[PDB]
Amino acid sequence: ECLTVPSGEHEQRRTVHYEGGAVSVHARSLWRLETLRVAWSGSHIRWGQPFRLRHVTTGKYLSLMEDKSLLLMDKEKADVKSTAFTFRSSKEKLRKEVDGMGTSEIKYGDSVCFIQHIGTGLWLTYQSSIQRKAIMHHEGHMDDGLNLSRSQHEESRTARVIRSTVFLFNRFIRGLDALSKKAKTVDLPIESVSLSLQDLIGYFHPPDEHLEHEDKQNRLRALKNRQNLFQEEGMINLVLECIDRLHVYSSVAGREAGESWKSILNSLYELLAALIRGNRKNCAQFSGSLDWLISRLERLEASSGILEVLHCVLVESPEALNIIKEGHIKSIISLLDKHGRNHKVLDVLCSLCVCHGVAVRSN
Amino acid sequence: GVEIETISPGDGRTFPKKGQTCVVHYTGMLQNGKKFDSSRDRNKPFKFRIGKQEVIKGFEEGAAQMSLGQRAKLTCTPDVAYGATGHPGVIPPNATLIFDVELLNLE
Amino acid sequence: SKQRKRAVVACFRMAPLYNLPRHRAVNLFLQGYEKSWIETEEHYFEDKLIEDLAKPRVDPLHQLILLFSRTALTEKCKLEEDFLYMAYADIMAKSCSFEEKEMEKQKLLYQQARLHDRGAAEMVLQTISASKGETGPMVAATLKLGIAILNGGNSTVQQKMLEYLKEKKDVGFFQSLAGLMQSCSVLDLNAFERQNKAEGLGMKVLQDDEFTCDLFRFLQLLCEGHNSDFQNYLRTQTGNNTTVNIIISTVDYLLRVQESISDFYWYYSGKDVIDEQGQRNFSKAIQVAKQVFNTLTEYIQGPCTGNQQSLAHSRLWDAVVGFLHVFAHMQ
Amino acid sequence: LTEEQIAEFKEAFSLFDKDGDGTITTKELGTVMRSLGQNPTEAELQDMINEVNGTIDFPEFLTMMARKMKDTDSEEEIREAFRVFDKDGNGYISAAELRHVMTNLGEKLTDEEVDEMIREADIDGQVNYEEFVQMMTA
Amino acid sequence: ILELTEQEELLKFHYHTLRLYSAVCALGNHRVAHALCSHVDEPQLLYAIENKYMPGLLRAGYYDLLIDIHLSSYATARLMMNNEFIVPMTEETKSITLFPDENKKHGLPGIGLSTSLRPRMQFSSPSFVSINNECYQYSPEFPLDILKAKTIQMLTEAVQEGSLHARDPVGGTTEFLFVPLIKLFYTLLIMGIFHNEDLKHILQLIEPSGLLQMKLPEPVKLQMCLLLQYLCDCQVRHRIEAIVAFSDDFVAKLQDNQRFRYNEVMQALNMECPCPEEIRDQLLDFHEDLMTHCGIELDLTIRGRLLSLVEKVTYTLQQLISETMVRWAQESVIEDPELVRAMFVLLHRQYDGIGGLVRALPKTYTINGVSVEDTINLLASLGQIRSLLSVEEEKLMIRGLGDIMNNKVFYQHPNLMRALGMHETVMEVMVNVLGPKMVANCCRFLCYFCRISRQNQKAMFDHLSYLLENSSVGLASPAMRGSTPLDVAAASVMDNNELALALREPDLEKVVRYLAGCGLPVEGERYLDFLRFAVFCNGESVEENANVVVRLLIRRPEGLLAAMEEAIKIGNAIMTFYAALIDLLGRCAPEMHLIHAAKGEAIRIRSILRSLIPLGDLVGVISIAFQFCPDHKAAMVLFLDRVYVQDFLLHLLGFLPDLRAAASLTDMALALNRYLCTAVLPLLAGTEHHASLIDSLLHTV
Repeated sequence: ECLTVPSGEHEQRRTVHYEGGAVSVHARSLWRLETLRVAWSGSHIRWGQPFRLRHVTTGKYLSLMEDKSLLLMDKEKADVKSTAFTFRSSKEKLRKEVDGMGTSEIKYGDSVCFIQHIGTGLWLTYQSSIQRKAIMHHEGHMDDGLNLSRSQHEESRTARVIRSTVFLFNRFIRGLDALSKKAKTVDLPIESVSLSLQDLIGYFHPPDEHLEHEDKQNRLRALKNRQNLFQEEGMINLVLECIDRLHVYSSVAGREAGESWKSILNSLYELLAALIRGNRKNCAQFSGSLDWLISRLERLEASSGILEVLHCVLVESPEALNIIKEGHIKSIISLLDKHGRNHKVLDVLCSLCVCHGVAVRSN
Repeated sequence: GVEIETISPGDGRTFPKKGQTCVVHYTGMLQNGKKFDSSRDRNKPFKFRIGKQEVIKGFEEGAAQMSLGQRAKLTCTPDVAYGATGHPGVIPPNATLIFDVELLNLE
Repeated sequence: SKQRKRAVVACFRMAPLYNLPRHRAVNLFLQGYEKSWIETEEHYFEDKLIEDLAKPRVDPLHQLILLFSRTALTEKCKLEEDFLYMAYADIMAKSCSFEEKEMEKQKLLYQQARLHDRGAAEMVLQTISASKGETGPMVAATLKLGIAILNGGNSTVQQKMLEYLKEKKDVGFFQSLAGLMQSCSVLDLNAFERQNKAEGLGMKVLQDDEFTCDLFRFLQLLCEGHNSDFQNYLRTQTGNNTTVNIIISTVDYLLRVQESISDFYWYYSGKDVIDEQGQRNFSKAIQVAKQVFNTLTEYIQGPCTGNQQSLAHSRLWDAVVGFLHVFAHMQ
Repeated sequence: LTEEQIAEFKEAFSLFDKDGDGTITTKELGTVMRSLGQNPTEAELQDMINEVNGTIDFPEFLTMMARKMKDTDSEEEIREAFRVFDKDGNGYISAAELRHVMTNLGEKLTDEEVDEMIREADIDGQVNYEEFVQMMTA
Repeated sequence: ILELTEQEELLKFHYHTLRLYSAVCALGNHRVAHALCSHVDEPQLLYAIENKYMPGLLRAGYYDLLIDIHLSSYATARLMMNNEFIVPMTEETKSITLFPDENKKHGLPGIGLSTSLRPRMQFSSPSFVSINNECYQYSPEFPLDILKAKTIQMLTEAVQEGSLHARDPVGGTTEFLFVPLIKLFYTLLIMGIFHNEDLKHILQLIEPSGLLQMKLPEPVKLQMCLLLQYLCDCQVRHRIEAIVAFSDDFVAKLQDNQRFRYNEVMQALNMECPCPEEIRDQLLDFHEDLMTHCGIELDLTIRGRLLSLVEKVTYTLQQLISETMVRWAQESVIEDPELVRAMFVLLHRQYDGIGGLVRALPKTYTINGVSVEDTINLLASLGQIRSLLSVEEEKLMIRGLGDIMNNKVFYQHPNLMRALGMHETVMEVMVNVLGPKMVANCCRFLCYFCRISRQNQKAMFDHLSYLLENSSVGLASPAMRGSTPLDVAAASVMDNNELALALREPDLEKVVRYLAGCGLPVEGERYLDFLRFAVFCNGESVEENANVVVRLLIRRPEGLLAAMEEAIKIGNAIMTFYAALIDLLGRCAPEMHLIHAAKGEAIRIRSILRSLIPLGDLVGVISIAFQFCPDHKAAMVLFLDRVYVQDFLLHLLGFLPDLRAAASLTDMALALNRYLCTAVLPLLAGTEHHASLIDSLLHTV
């Protein structure tokens, strides 16, 4: 069983639950142990010295607000006695000033770490469908013995990339929401978006062909780990909505700095191709929104990106093919009759015709 | 409906009868200059029993006229053909046929 | 009983010898000839096969072993069946007076250098980690290949496996071994009684015991010869992220086998005439408990005192007390 | 049920079946049994009809006529399997030879079942097999 | 097309239109393959065979069109049946010789004896004429013999000029020369074309004992490895047809010998010694008899026949495979791992020939010469249901199953159905439907299938752990009796006591978790009806299911006895649910091992059965007897007689309305015969009930 924070778009992401099972491997079960000191912050974590926790995927801290509840709040709000915790091996209430990395106190695999708040002395314990909420309490149950498992390195890497990307794209979506209703001004990042976006296309880059089989499989495993975490944090939906709100005018914002709109749509469709191309899970979760792609398919300027995403979805999940129907296929044949002779349109029709091994005869 | 040119005549008087099976070699193509079927192609002479109402209507109307060796051209009206439905895959909706039928034998 | 009455009735009822129109007898001959005649000795061929393959460019047997390693290194979340693998692992396991006795020792050492030059250590040590917790026939053939190489307590193979596990630093392998021991068997409580009642009316218990006598034999042979580095590596597992202490896990399996032995004993404590089924089942559990005691000798044996301490704080002692309460009354 | 018997049952059914779905009508039971040569009382016929919507079909017709055949098979085979032994033709088997003819193959169990025979078989000693029928066939 | 070797974008677009034409007609769409015989239009393909100047992409494209229009459907249909080996027992089958006439030589596997079943093909004609149901027919036709001679010619020319190592050949590289050509030659060899004067020519083109010993690229020798595995399969077919040819002459002499023995021991003059002769005479079935005869042959005059024929079934193509796959591994270090995996399968297979025969004997099966047409008809319907595994469709499935239902061979040969594995096929199609009338006919076929023999019900019992995972389909429906997957898991237990014992408590935990999901309906009684089949099975309730089911229900059975007494005036699902629950709780704790012995556990369980439904059940007994009314009272009889002297019995005396309705009816006409078996067990107000019984014996005058 583990700690968590609830999923996407429920709050604005402030409560605390538990859950066990398969939410441990996900992204939103991640907490970063900051300290008070700047200097020698990377000392060994000792029994009874203060610590904070930080939600690594949204960017908020575990600040016990004793007026109300056990919330999640920002850098500008959270202060020391509200959130400085301690770790013991017993549930009792009986150091601070060192330099060096100090005394190697707490293990990961062999540690029964009871979380004890400092200011109010409350204890992180659980209440009584498994969304078992944890509560701060003066006494506690017997089974508040939280054990510790560190993350890996690259999961911490993808985790911080998640909140960086979200904190940039909500700015970009709010910029489009401001500049789209009324005529402007309001600052809207473009070169930050273009640099970050070519970076994320580099980050989900497929492995090479010219590589040893062992390192290629390791690279492909790390790739699937990255795709799976951006699925379970909801990047596909976010990028999808940004592609909606960009695909209105055809080149309102500053038209010297709104001249990168073309390659930003090129990069967003290429990145949407990149968050799908391996996983059957992700294009299966994606398969609800397929008429969206096929409706934007005939927009004559981005049809390369829509078609590559559509092909990379239709190959690698037979669950997508049962949603697709006659109007969509007729639209793709009309795409063939608008835009000359592609061979990509016929690869789409070939993969739409047959699944993995199961053909589909009415289609 | 059917409008027949004589491409090569037969004798003109030995034209078929009900209860007979005619042995033809049809090589039928579209109005637009494109070929769709040919019984010259797989080298099987197509046979059909008149009166049992097997084939499309204009083909049976034209096989009533031709004689024992007459080659003709059965340009069929599109409502006498597959029709507003068309044949699903070969003949488009509301298409015209230009056959080429060389009647050979009777049974 | 009850249905045996109807069975004895049906024995007289089945009066036609061979009326059997013409071909039901042909069919039953066909099944009997399948069963009791085709299954013979063919198996001179294994060493002939491998001496036919280990001939020089990379050798054919290295092509084969490298094929199975590249299959095991991919990502599937569930291993295949691989009748190819299930055949060639059985072939490579079938293919392994004093001066004559060191000659036998030296040819066994050659027949294992025949494999573990070509990376047959690493394909075993991979195909165990790849099958996550699954106890299929795949893992059975991999363990029989891992035993058929270490069979004399070879030390090039043990050092080869330890250098492999310290390079490609697998938490998957020790995670996979603890996950294998998590099921493996019990003896029983009641499936034997149900098996006995079914046999009594209509006319297993250790379904896969021999998998456990492969697994703990494999864990014996990695430490036999007093590899204090490997005996310590099964405990502390230094470089990897999350260590799996395999020795308290094998203590837990010994405890589970103990309690199932004791609660087979309490079943037989009053009836006092042990049947043939009770003997054939009971010795079959005795071998597994004997085997896991032999492994716990081979972890401790060269006095690696950290392993004695880490085992002395385990639940060994409840299992030893329960074996004494079995022993006294059973003897 | 044999080759010939199941062939005959399917031939009689499919000859009395017309529409091609595997269901004859309800009143065809006495007709198909008298085409097969069986004319029982009407109560057994009504039980067999109500054991089968109102469409008498293939499956349990096969099963019921299997039962009707295996009754006569029970009689004839419990006759002939004891006609194998007891060479003077009376049904009186001695108890020692009952021990001999009971420990057959197939079952081959221990002194439990033949003790079950000898504890209650009627022994005077010659044993008639009607006591064995009424004992062993429940 | 020949000009198009330099216009590369038009080349690649037409290569992908060929890929779409070959990918649309994927796995048996004949309604589409006739329209492609309009477009790509047969002798066009015969011209794209021949051109030594077409681009290699267009050459592989037109060979994949020639396969996937006219040949692929029947090639896959015969590759499905190549592992079944079923064979008649006619005199043509008995003339199979195993060995070419007293040599030491192999058959050279172009032998046309091949007396197995091997489903015949139909090529329909693609003429664009009459509505005649030929568009949905078997497949389009093609000139077979023309292309047979053409592929022979192209192979002879390509080998006799590619062994010269030109810098020419047809697709630039040698891959486009051989890969499509050996591919079409392979799918032409499978279909039983190439009669004996073409097989010998072909093998002389491969064996000489050539094509096999050249220097070849990877996919050429991958196709050749598949071809050569087919040659080993024809070796196996010859071997097994030969061994059935031997069995037909061994078994007649064995029958004659044992009935000769039956005569010589029938007239036992002296004596024991003849009592074990009657013992071996009268074993369990013919299976133990044949195992006994082969065992006594294993440790007369007939023993020389087996001891000689087994040495004739020692078995030089085997040696050339086992040499050349090694040579290809040695010389030419192999990428493309499918080739290595296909290589060592053959290297293993040519050594483990006894093992291949071990694998292939429990599929061969014999049929008398009458049933041959019906086995072809059943097996063509089964090829349809095999082919429909990888996809409007439901009508083909229904008509296939419904025609399988009506064959003589489906009952005369119940072992052939397990040998075909078609229960696993129909199960897998049913499962592939699930995440309609399709499933309601598939479950009906499976429940039909479990009742054709008792040992067949074992073969369906090895799937019950999965078959309960889908159980929640059976709900409020008319096609819920005899159509749910739950009903298949129920009808795979019904009669057997062995299969009653062999199931486990997690399966019963699946059923009781799905019954404790029903804390409200109609869905509860079907899980209860399965538990009723779990615990009881012959009249005597088996207790190692009864105890576990009672434990899992006494967690939460889920007042209540007056709540069945509530809802008479509301609907029938609640009443039937409480009757099924009281039946299920009524089918445990018998009285042999309760009165003849203080069993402990039996007493305890019986007390737990006391503790609920606490003998105030008599209102729910009596209030039925005047007014539903047939069966709920019968469920209460099976609770009260089993769980719970004649003073309590004389409290309960009535059935005067049923005795009075002899001339009224019409469900009362089926309750009257319902209680003529029910109140017979409570034999073990007296004048009034005696008068009512004598009046019923006036209704039974």
